[PDB]
Amino acid sequence: QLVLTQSPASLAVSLGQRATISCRASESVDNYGISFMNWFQQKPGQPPKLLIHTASNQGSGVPARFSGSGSGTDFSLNIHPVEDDDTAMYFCQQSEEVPLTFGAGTKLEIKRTDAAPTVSIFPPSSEQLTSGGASVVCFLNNFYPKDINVKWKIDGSERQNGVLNSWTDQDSKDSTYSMSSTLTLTKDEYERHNSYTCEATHKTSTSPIVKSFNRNEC
Amino acid sequence: QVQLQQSGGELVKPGASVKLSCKTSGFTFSSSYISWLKQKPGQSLEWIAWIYAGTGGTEYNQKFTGKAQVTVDTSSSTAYMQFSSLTTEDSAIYYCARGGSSFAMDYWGQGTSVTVSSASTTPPSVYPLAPSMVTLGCLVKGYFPEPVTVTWNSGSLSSGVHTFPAVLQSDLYTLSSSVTVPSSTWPSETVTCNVAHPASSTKVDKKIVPRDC
Amino acid sequence: YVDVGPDSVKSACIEVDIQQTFFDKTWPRPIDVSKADGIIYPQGRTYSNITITYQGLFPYQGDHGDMYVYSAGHATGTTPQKLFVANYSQDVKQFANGFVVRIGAAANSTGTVIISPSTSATIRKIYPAFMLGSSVGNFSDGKMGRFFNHTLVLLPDGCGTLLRAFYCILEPRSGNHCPAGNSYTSFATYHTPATDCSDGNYNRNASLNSFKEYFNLRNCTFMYTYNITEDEILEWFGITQTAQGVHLFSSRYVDLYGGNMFQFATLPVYDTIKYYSIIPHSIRSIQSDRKAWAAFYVYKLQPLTFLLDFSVDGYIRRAIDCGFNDLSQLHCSY
Ligand SMILES: *[C@@H]1O[C@H](CO)[C@@H](O[C@@H]2O[C@H](CO)[C@@H](O[C@@H]3O[C@H](CO[C@H]4O[C@H](CO[C@H]5O[C@H](CO)[C@@H](O)[C@H](O)[C@@H]5O)[C@@H](O)[C@H](O[C@H]5O[C@H](CO)[C@@H](O)[C@H](O)[C@@H]5O)[C@@H]4O)[C@@H](O)[C@H](O[C@H]4O[C@H](CO)[C@@H](O)[C@H](O)[C@@H]4O[C@H]4O[C@H](CO)[C@@H](O)[C@H](O)[C@@H]4O)[C@@H]3O)[C@H](O)[C@H]2NC(C)=O)[C@H](O)[C@H]1NC(C)=O
Ligand SMILES: *[C@@H]1O[C@H](CO)[C@@H](O[C@@H]2O[C@H](CO)[C@@H](O[C@@H]3O[C@H](CO)[C@@H](O)[C@H](O)[C@@H]3O)[C@H](O)[C@H]2NC(C)=O)[C@H](O)[C@H]1NC(C)=O
Ligand SMILES: *[C@@H]1O[C@H](CO)[C@@H](O[C@@H]2O[C@H](CO)[C@@H](O[C@@H]3O[C@H](CO)[C@@H](O)[C@H](O)[C@@H]3O)[C@H](O)[C@H]2NC(C)=O)[C@H](O)[C@H]1NC(C)=O
Ligand SMILES: *[C@@H]1O[C@H](CO)[C@@H](O[C@@H]2O[C@H](CO)[C@@H](O[C@@H]3O[C@H](CO)[C@@H](O)[C@H](O)[C@@H]3O)[C@H](O)[C@H]2NC(C)=O)[C@H](O)[C@H]1NC(C)=O
Ligand SMILES: Nc1nc(=O)c2c([nH]1)NCC(CNc1ccc(C(=O)N[C@@H](CCC(=O)O)C(=O)O)cc1)=N2
Ligand SMILES: *[C@@H]1O[C@H](CO)[C@@H](O[C@@H]2O[C@H](CO)[C@@H](O)[C@H](O)[C@H]2NC(C)=O)[C@H](O)[C@H]1NC(C)=O
Ligand SMILES: *[C@@H]1O[C@H](CO)[C@@H](O[C@@H]2O[C@H](CO)[C@@H](O)[C@H](O)[C@H]2NC(C)=O)[C@H](O)[C@H]1NC(C)=O
Ligand SMILES: *[C@@H]1O[C@H](CO)[C@@H](O)[C@H](O)[C@H]1NC(C)=O
Ligand SMILES: *[C@@H]1O[C@H](CO)[C@@H](O)[C@H](O)[C@H]1NC(C)=O
Repeated sequence: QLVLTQSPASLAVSLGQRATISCRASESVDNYGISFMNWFQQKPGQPPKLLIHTASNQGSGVPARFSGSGSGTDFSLNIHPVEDDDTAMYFCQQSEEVPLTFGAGTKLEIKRTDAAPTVSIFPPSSEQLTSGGASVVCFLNNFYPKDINVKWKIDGSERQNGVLNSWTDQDSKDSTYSMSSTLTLTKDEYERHNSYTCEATHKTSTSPIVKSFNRNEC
Repeated sequence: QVQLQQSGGELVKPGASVKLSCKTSGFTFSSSYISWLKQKPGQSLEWIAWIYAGTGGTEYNQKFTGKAQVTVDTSSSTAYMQFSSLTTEDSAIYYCARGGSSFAMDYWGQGTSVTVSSASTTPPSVYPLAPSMVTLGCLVKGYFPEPVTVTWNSGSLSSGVHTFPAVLQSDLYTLSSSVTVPSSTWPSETVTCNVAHPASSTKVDKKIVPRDC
Repeated sequence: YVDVGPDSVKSACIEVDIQQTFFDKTWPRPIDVSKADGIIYPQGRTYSNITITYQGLFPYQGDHGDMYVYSAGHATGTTPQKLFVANYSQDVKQFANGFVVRIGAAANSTGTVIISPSTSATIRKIYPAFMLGSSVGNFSDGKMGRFFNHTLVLLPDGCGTLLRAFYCILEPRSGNHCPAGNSYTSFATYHTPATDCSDGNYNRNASLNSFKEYFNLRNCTFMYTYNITEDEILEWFGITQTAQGVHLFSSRYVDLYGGNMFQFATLPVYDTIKYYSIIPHSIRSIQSDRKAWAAFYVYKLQPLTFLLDFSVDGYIRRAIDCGFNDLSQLHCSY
């Protein structure tokens, strides 16, 4: 019932600069200056980790670059100097009223120089072809920024159906993103075309970054 | 060290019940709060309930009243949550954390994955992806439920690995995994994809061999 | 059962500091029945300008009773902090035949603020709160004072402008400092004058809300409200129980200036009340606005023979506890 609205939904910061996330409670969390407001960090595939409790007290072992402030309805989490491992989700969370509620979260991304994707295309394996299907897989690895668009072409014509895309979260060391795209056909339709092409548009180049194979050519 | 060890993931049909456990170590159980929380992929966390281990006193999110019951066994420092009348909306990761009331949750379990579905368990098909560095791949297709675990060369090859989040289409998951290795390393030496699917009690090792033409 | 409002939504209880020694004062106010202290008026028939012998429930002459005091809570300047109370919640007493209560006797005179014994202030009347029931025991951490099953709670509210009486199950809550939670010392009620007691806006549920922070109210058979006119006049309050239920007595309606007690409510409580305790209350004021609150005195009732002297107006203005000594026995025989 007590609602916490975080700002902003996401933000990108360079190494060493300040990140500022704010949380606003619908009603007052403070009790004459002491506010049961907590902050958490969550990295992918991991449980949350406590950063700050009671608005401004640091959790045990939490680096000093994470700091919390605020009272009443308004709180903020400051990260400075930001480090590359700080790419994560950050949640505020109040412990004053039942039910305990979290904010919807802020995604913090690290800014780095631009990096063009490394693109690899793979024809269907013979193992899969013996089972009657045929998946073509494109990997687009270690690029920045995250915005990328991938089109599949089959004999020059675009193909949208049968496409499954997956994105990693920002890497905690090199600050890049990766993407995987799988185009699945039946075996019969696969052998009725020759040219299979994975095309990526990304800010690191004017022309799309293609990758192709011909079913005949190995 | 402080440890919250949660029980293994479960797949259950709608209407069934599950009992999750959380075996704790390394701190005084009898004087701490234990909370249980729910998190769907891509979403924030939802607090379900807490229990004060010293008294057995509980506080529930009224959204979950009638479906969740938290208990403790103080002799083994273990917290439990019984979930009943499960719906597909109950599919999520469930955490136990030490904390509750005004105490911030400072230690967390690793999470227990609960899938509520009528779909049948399906083992993955594992397909090798073969084409200076060279990128190799592993396509893990057509399995249910999550998770599968993917390693390369029994975990000894971990740098340059990108394992991508599974994508669900028509009640079957597909994921892929790429590994990039120096070209002097493959195919002169072995690169193998190791795929475990615990829900179907399946482990697949797929050696990546160069294509024949 | 009755709807008594929402449960508290607070994640925890207010921390409670128990310092009995600040509340152990000798402010003696013993029963003097020659001034009709502690007399419940005989029920069923009135008397006028006559002296009679009567068997009923009376306090004994010279009884000191038990004294109870409420105090301002901890505060640092403009910030209230822990509550500050005596150990009353752990001191469960036997109900027996009931009791009468002297309320507000010291009001208008100069007194101490308790928490700050050197700070003095004009004493103001405060109403007592009671917990009564037929089954008691201990909280999980071993502290005494837990009432099981249906429990009668008499709880003033609205900055002394109403009295609440309810009969519910008291489910101890589990948050920090709550009776089934971490670091429980004592339950208590409180109110915050700055936000609860400005003019024209008395919070009629401040005390109840603070009670609901320690206990969930469950399966409540009734919750009655009685409005109180605000003044500094001393009054007497009484409570007995018969097969017809629990009877509440007051001097306020019929004998406001003379103190005779008359029944104003009968509560549908038919389990035998065997135990009671005094619910501590702490006033969450800032330092510079602490008040002194008058002590209240409780005296047990017992079946005794009294000579009762009724004035022409119909009121008892003098009595004699006949069993006090041999001379009092013969006085009662005129
Ligand atoms: C501060 O402290 C005070 C305590 O000192 C707290 O006071 C408590 O406040 C709560 C509100 O939060 C009150 O709860 C409400 O109680 C009323 C009581 O109303 C009486 O009349 C009801 C309707 O009356 C007519 O219609 C019925 C037929 O339906 C007739 O029989 C009557 O004769 C009238 O003609 C009546 O239904 C009620 O009966 C209750 O008691 C009997 C005997 O125990 C039971 O059989 C009943 O089941 C019931 O318990 C009562 O006598 C209720 O009406 C309220 O319920 C309505 O609102 C709810 C809110 O959603 C809803 O869930 C209910 O279903 C119900 O809604 C329906 O009825 C409405 C009214 O007719 C319609 O408008 C509506 O559209 C819908 O159809 C609610 O339970 C407590 O009574 C009150 N306690 C005391 C002692 O005063 C206060 O909360 C504190 N403040 C804070 C901020 O904490
Ligand atoms: C209240 O009750 C009292 C009795 O407890 C009444 O008081 C007294 O009643 C006696 C009855 O004998 C009155 O005695 C009378 O005295 C006069 C004057 O000497 C005499 O002429 C009569 O023959 C009779 O003896 C007496 O007046 C009366 N008062 C006192 C002080 O003794 C009383 O009347 C009742 N009513 C009241 C007080 O309003
Ligand atoms: C809660 O606080 C009260 C207030 O101090 C404690 O009450 C006191 O307890 C002592 C010991 O039981 C009493 O002493 C006894 O007095 C009688 C005479 O009245 C004497 O005969 C006994 O031998 C004994 O000395 C003391 O009178 C009493 N005071 C009052 C005002 O009740 C109580 O013990 C505390 N309880 C808890 C659980 O903390
Ligand atoms: C604290 O001080 C207040 C203010 O003086 C006291 O209130 C006053 O109490 C007296 C005696 O109870 C009241 O006098 C009575 O007035 C009625 C009015 O008709 C009269 O019939 C009686 O014979 C008697 O003279 C007075 O009205 C009252 N004043 C107010 C404003 O309420 C109060 O008693 C004091 N409290 C203590 C504990 O001493
Ligand atoms: N907050 C507060 N509430 C009070 O009720 C209160 C207070 N502060 N401060 C002082 C005080 C004083 N109350 C009382 C009660 C009775 C006697 C009394 O009976 N006097 C004694 C005199 C004792 C002596 O000096 O020998 C007597 O019995 O004669 C005195 C003060 N009462
Ligand atoms: C009266 O209250 C007692 C104490 O709260 C109740 O006894 C408890 O009941 C619960 C519910 O099954 C048990 O889990 C506890 O172990 C019981 N405690 C004891 C000491 O027996 C009792 O049920 C209540 N009686 C009625 C008639 O409501
Ligand atoms: C409050 O009263 C309700 C009944 O109105 C109690 O709920 C019942 O409990 C019994 C067990 O004694 C169950 O068999 C029933 O199914 C419950 N419902 C009804 C409608 O009877 C409840 O236990 C009481 N609360 C407490 C704390 O005693
Ligand atoms: C409650 O505690 C008191 C004091 O510790 C003890 O004397 C009493 O026996 C206890 N009551 C029960 C029912 O255990
Ligand atoms: C009690 O007093 C309040 C405050 O003025 C009033 O609204 C309410 O109607 C009164 N109730 C009774 C029964 O007199």
